[PDB]
Amino acid sequence: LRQEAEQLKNQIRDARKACADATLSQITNNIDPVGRIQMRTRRTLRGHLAKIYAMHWGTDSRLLVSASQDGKLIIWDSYTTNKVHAIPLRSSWVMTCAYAPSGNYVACGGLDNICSIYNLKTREGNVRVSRELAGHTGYLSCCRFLDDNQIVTSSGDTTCALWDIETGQQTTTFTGHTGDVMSLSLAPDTRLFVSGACDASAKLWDVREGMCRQTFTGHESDINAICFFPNGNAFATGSDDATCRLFDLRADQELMTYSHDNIICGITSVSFSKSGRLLLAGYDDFNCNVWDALKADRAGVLAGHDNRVSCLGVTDDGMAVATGSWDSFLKIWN
Amino acid sequence: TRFPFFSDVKGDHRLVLAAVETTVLVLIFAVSLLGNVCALVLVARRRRRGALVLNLFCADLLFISAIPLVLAVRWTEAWLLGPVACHLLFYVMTLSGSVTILTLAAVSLERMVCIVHLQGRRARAVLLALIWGYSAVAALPLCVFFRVVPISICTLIWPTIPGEISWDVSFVTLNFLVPGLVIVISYSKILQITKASRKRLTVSLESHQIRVSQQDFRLFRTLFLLMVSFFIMWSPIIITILLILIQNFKLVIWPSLFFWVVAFTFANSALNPILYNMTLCR
Amino acid sequence: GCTLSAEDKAAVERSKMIDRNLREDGEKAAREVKLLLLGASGKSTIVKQMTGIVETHFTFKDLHFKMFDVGGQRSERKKWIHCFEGVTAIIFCVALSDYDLVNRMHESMKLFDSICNNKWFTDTSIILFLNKKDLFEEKYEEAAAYIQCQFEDLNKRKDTKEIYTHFTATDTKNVQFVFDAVTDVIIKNNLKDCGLF
Amino acid sequence: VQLVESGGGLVQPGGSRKLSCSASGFAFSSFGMHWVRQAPEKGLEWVAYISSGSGTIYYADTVKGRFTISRDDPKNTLFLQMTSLRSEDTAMYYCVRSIYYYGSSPFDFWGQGTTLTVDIVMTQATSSVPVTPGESVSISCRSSKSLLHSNGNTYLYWFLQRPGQSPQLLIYRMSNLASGVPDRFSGSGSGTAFTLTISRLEAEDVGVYYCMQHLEYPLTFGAGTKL
Amino acid sequence: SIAQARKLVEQLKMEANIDRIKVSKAAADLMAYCEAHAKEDPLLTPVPASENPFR
Ligand SMILES: CC/C=C\C/C=C\C/C=C\C/C=C\C/C=C\CCCC(=O)O
Repeated sequence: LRQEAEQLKNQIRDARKACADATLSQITNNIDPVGRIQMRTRRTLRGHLAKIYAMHWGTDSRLLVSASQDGKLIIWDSYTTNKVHAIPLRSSWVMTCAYAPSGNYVACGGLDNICSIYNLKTREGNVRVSRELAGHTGYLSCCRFLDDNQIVTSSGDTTCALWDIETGQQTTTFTGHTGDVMSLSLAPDTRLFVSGACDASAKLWDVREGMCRQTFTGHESDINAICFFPNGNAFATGSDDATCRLFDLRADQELMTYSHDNIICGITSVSFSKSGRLLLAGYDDFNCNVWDALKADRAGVLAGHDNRVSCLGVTDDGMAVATGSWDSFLKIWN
Repeated sequence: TRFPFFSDVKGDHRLVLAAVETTVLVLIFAVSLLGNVCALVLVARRRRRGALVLNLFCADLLFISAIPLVLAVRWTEAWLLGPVACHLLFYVMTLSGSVTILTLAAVSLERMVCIVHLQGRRARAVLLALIWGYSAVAALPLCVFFRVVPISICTLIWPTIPGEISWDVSFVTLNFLVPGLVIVISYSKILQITKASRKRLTVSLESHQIRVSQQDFRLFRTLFLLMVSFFIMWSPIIITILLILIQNFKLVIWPSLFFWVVAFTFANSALNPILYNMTLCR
Repeated sequence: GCTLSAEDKAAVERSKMIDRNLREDGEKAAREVKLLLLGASGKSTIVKQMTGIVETHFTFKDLHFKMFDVGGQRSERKKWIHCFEGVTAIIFCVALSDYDLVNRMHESMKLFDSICNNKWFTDTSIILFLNKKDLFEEKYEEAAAYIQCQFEDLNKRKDTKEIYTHFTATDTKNVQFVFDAVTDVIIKNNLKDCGLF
Repeated sequence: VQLVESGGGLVQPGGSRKLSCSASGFAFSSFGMHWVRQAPEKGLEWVAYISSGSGTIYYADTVKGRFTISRDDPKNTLFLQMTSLRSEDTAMYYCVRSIYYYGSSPFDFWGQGTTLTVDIVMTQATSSVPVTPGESVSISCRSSKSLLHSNGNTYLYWFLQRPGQSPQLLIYRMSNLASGVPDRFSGSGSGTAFTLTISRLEAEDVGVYYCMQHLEYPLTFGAGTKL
Repeated sequence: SIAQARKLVEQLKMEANIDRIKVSKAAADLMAYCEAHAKEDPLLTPVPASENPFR
């Protein structure tokens, strides 16, 4: 009956408690603090006329794609603040965007339950739709390219699906969440990915096998953002209860919590740095926060914006940080 | 037979009489400077985040720029400073005032046009450049004939009697009556549109309708105050201009009258920040 | 700038053309009137005369209207309702023939309290529709005034928004009333933009 | 993607003649268009240029004033108006499409060509090289000044013109390889001296090779190396 | 419902079959990566302005 499930859930907690010998508070005591760090808006990206919910950095750390409610995808240069491309979307209700690792495609999705892939390099000189993905009952919230012809999508129907662009059909379907799935993050080796849901829980998936490896709890509110550590052995979680925390895949625990009494708003986007000792979180009180990510102490504030910060992103070389917001502006910090 | 602008032999209690003028001028200058700097910086932001008033808040600052020279001229008899200053001191005032009036009229016209065509940058830019371009072409007769007769009193001397009166009528009509008629017509049309729309909507419905009276009263009070504020403190300068014209043609003008009127017109630069950008709570 | 090459100048020209196209599209997108349709409840009857997000298009007196139906989104509204922050008006449909049954009236008032006092639709007006009138006639004016006032009082921010109420007026009134409410909302919006209030 | 040209023929000197190019198969409204002519003697000469939005127009300092370039984006047609033709205007005229953003290929496609019968210096010391297939060849050309801009871009382009065929882009910005070109070709250089290296030469590599600079207008071509 | 319960308990048993390691070792391995990559962080350590593409 259901007694075995309760006993197994109790014993997995007992096994979890048998490994927590030292939390991530006493291990890092002799380490020098980062200290106060200041970033200035090197570039401001104007051209959007509505709320921005998603931005993605290119692989070359120069190009950038952003989405907004005006039915527009804009590709920026970010060095000379030019606009490489402007892609009009059929559905103006978009909440996610992606950039292919090869630089040949971009993806978008939202309330229309449709993931669209656009070809950026055609002989005709214009960007056109290459494939449309259908099969999600709920609205899509995140999409990330695995390779040139493989994408993973997260929707609001408590499911995650692995697609094949060539045939336009679901290759693998990931099920097991009891709430709306909000965020996705791909591992550096592109063999695993983590998923955040509105059931206050996140779990690790396997792309090849197609089944969940482990699940992580601890939050008491819906998860909004997720991202791995650069080494791929850890990931950070953002939720609406003003708390960010870090989980370890090998330890299957929660390491440190990044919270403060002055903050009561929710976290919308998170992102690490190149070395991993700088976690950046976008909050709902109109300013980003910069965290030590190893001592749970704030070390910077990005207060340039005048509305809710919705998306964050660092470059692959770590040279800059791009943030979007609900005031239709993107700012490059360095 | 020369009218001594900004110059009188006060005598008597010179300390108190000049002290009152100095206090009034200093207070007006300081409050106008503060109001306009804090009403221009807080409109720079609005142009920074999304989208005819910056021109007003710069024109009245240019207006109060002249206050330091008037305060110096009020002391030490009549016009110790050189003829170079006299040529441009009245030009800057007659330019800033005309630009202010034209800016008020244009703001009213654009407010009316925005709600008869419900909900470019170059058009507004060239319109502003034009208002200045006309006011600078029209206020030249003040700078050109402003000679300094020998005590020496700096009085404008006009070559011909028809020339004296023609510029006066051409500068009162196209600078006070046409802008005033435009502002009155625009705000009357705004009120008509609002009242008609609300009657049309309230033909079909309830005890909170008395709360619509508060809402309508607000707009009407605001529009009435903003209409009559243009006439209360821009009419005295016009009536003093005609009074000068009348006394040049024909029977007396109070010696220090002109300075006090100048002061009441100078109050425009302090006030317009409040009546056109009153958004802030305090 | 003299420090640019020829290709950089051509790229800047392309970026300027893109900017011009974006402005010329946003200008045309600012003349759409954005309506969000909600209910529980006769919404089909309200749309009859004139998968994800549903839409509808219709023209009345040179105004182009967008309606959105959210009945097909079987998810919690706390995640995607902020996308509609900025609509001209919110249409709400309530059927009067549910006062004595098990009670849809309490659910309707709870939904109204949740949507009218929502932290995002603080400045968005609510167009309120009593759909059922013939069925409600069976088991009058005092009761209708009571229900109207009862639905009206839930407005917590009683100053920044107005709740226009109709009594659908079987034919053709439904559109005209929405046109009058949209015109009034646009007019009062401009006074806020210009500061005339 | 196909450009068809018309307007050529025989014209008496001192007259006028209009050339038209009909674009088809691509978004002509987002491409800038050049005109490049070729005399019966081996060589290339840039003539004119019109921007994507018709806001920028350039000419070479030899036909400026008497030549007019225009486009009609509704009709997808490019025009070149030529007046007072001299005896030195006998050339084979080509239409070249161009798009300019970060990472684009500005000289990828050339037209079929039309015939009419009536500054930085790029030099190519080599004129002809006898060679057999399967042997690697190196083609090098020098520049009057350094082509490396401060932003890191070396504006050098490479073109191959097979006999009885239109020129084709191979290397753009002196490093990158054009699409549809086998990886046998490779480009290299440093500031002033540049070289083009071809490995495993095949029977389709015969032709004339030109190196073109794009640092500043007017664009200048090389002499041409025959293989 | 019984099939769903059986699938859930099988999935949870598979999730409970993975071994764990000491949290101290995981923290040490996490901090070693940060200690060995601090030189190439343009945000943790400011870059010279000459090598800054965002001047
Ligand atoms: C319509 C704007 C009127 C005045 C500009 C605003 C403030 C400046 C006030 C007065 C201008 C200075 C001196 C008066 C100028 C001419 C008066 C004597 C000329 C005359 O009427 O014959």
